[PDB]
Amino acid sequence: KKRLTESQFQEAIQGLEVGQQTIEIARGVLVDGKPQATFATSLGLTRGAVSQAVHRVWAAFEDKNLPEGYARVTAVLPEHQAYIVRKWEADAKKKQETKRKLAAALE
Amino acid sequence: KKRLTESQFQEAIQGLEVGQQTIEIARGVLVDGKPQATFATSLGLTRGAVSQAVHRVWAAFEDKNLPEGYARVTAVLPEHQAYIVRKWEADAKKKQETKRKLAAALE
Amino acid sequence: SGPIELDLDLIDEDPHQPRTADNPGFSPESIAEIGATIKERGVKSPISVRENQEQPGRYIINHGARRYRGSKWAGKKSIPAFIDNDYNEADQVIENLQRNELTPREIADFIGRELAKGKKKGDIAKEIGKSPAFITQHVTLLDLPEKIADAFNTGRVRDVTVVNELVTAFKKRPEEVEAWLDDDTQEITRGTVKLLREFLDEKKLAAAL
Amino acid sequence: GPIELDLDLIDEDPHQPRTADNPGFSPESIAEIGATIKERGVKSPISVRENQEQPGRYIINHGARRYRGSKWAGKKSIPAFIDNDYNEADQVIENLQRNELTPREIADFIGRELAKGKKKGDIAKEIGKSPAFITQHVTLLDLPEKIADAFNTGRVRDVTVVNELVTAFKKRPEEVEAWLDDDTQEITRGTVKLLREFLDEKKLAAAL
DNA sequence: TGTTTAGCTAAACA
DNA sequence: TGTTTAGCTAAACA
Repeated sequence: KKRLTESQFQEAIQGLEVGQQTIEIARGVLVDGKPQATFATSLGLTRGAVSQAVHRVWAAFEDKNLPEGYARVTAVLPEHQAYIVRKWEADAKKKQETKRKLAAALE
Repeated sequence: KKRLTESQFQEAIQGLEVGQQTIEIARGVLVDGKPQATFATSLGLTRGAVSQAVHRVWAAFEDKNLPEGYARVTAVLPEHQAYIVRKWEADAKKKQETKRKLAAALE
Repeated sequence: SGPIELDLDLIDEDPHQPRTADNPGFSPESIAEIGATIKERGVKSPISVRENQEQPGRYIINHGARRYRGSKWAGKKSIPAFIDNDYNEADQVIENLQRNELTPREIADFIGRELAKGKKKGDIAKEIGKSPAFITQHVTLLDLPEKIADAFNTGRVRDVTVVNELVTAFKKRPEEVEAWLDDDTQEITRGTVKLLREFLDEKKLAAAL
Repeated sequence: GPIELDLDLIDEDPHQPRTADNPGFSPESIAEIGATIKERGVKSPISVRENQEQPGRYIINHGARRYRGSKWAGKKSIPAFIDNDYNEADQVIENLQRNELTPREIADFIGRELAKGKKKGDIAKEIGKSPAFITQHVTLLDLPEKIADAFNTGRVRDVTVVNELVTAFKKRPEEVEAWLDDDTQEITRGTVKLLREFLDEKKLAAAL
């Protein structure tokens, strides 16, 4: 599934505009590994509410987890610009493999 | 505040998964040029519901109005390549705004 | 032991000179700047003139149009010169080429005029002391597809070798090349063109498979 | 007219503003002008001064290339005239009007004049250029390390772009260095322009 | 008067 | 049992 550690979770909700209950639900599920239905039953919410709550935090996490100096972008582009964006991505994932394999080689 | 011709409207709702009321609201506003508050007052909805209804249909239109080869792409890029991809989108949104006002002017 | 001062009023620019009026070295900045140095320090590179056969007492510039204009703007009556009556059009091309004064268009147009005389690329190359390949590259410019032409004239692309690369690409996949050019923000360079070709090859190969 | 001088009585000026690796002094370059000189002769006579410290010999004011190409053609002599009032700035002017000087050559010439206690004002005057032209080339004398690498490996050659890059780097160095550290990144007026736009978009979302 | 976006339901879906 | 997305509100904002 999707699981986080408490520290990973901490970082995801930092400056996220979300209230108590979403945090409670997400920590329950992502961190403590509790099934979403438990919260649905106990807070009297639809299974869809709970799914949405988990999803907010999980997305937040993926956004903060992108290497610094990088960003997700999404767009609708001419074919030619499509190609370029794809070529950029490849060259970028290579440079991160060299950054990763380098940290790993030093420590 | 922006408008569709009958035929542009029809193309936007073609195969769009939305109910009658959204269609009725959108037609009123985008085709018949009636203000959204009319519908809010008459259907007893918040101004935000009606704004959302209009927005669904308007989006649908912009999606169908793209030239061939255009396509949503997602990537994780170095920040400055992200900027360019965003600049590309803007310049492209402008060209589609010119394409729409021209179809409508031929009609 | 010297050149000789000639009155400017007895000197005329050659109207078949290979540089065109829109040459950047004929810009008001260019001429006013050379006027300035001429006023201060004098003309220290004397110009070459021939005697005008059809109009006794008057001269035609072989080389030195710019000094000649700059001399006027500086307010000079005369200009250092010597006479060389054995100076033809190729000599002019050569001297301008040696100074990197000719635009790609100017060179291509000079080559057009020689072709139009029934001369052969071989001998046009010889007469301006350049390679067959130099001639060929510039010949491409004499008959450019419309959009590539616009790009070249508006100066979006200036390097004759990139223009060559563009035309090859456009001969194979024109509508795509035109879309690429129809984007005002697209810089045209060896590298951007390279990306264009890579893109085209990615399409060709989903065209057959 | 001008007068034929023996080549072996002519020496190049060692303070000439073009340096040995100037592209106009390349073997092709000389071979090409040699070729035209063999065929048609030198039709733009060179300027020399009399060598005060070595009677009967001459020093080139302008025409080093014709002089080399005259040798390559196998000539005894070369058309010339004497102008004994021809200084270093006159050389810079002549070379600038022929676009023969590299940005580095111009910067280094400006370095030498500053080192003599001349002021930008007067260096500008004496080569008939603008104070802004002097400033732009001064930037090249002390470039940040990575911008220097780019300039000397010839990734960027245009003095005005190099200036645009340095300005960017003075305000946001880390970012400018990351940009340069990408081997695929073309450096041009336009790419740099996009870089600046990007940086300005970030400063604002720093205050937002 | 219209926009935005966390948060809720419903209900089709796997 | 969890995901998705039209459709709704609230309520700050434009």
